[PDB]
Formats: sequence, C-alpha cells, structure tokens
Amino acid sequence: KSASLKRILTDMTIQRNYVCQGDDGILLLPHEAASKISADDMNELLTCLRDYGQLFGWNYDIDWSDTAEYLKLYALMGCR
Amino acid sequence: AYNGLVTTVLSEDAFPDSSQSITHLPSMWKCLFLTLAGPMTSDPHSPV
Repeated sequence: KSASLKRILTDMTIQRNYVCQGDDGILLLPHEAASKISADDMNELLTCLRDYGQLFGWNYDIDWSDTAEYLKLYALMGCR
Repeated sequence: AYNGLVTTVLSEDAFPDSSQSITHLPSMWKCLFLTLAGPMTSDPHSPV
C-alpha cells in the first residue's frame, strides 16, 4: 500500500540484502537507506512481514532498530 | 457504460518506472501486462 515502499522492494534480492543462519537473520535494505520514512515504509514493511509469517505458522519476531542482532553479538553504530 | 462519468485508467504502479531499461527482466513483464490490459480500460489516452 505504499508507492515508495513497493519501489524499494523491487530492486532487492535475497542473495544480497539478506543473511540467513539458523533461525536468526539480518535483512539489510537497498541504498535508498537512511532516508527511510518510518511511518510509511519501515513500519508497513514490518506488519506485512509479521502477517506474512503468520499465514503458515512462522511467528516472525521482528525488532528493527539501528543496531544489529545476529546470533547474539550486538553492535551499535559500527561498534561491537 | 459509464465512461464520461467515470473512466478506468491504468494504475501508477502498473507502469515500469521510467529509469531502468528493458534489460531489467521483471520490469519487462510489467510492460507486457500493461499492453494486454491496455484497451480494456476506457482511458482515451491509453494508446499512448
């Protein structure tokens, strides 16, 4: 439901922009980045993700913030 | 039966964005579906 949000997804693959390991994983967006409308884009991308996993049982637990959690090694602003 | 009061047009997400060329493969299918559903609409500028 977002013109901008749809545009961002099209240029995004899964070999790039996603790093899978175990049950964890980091989804790093395409370079139309910091300039991201949290009201329109990044929250509407999340509710369409958390309802996507619920239609087949996978209770996705998203927690977006500008740190990064990847198999329990946090890092904030380029610093572990 | 109601063109002139309400005219169906193709959406603004129907179109491939005007940047990338035809080498972009899923940007080509949005032009293929746009041609098949072209004259189904009642826009008079829909040939262009």
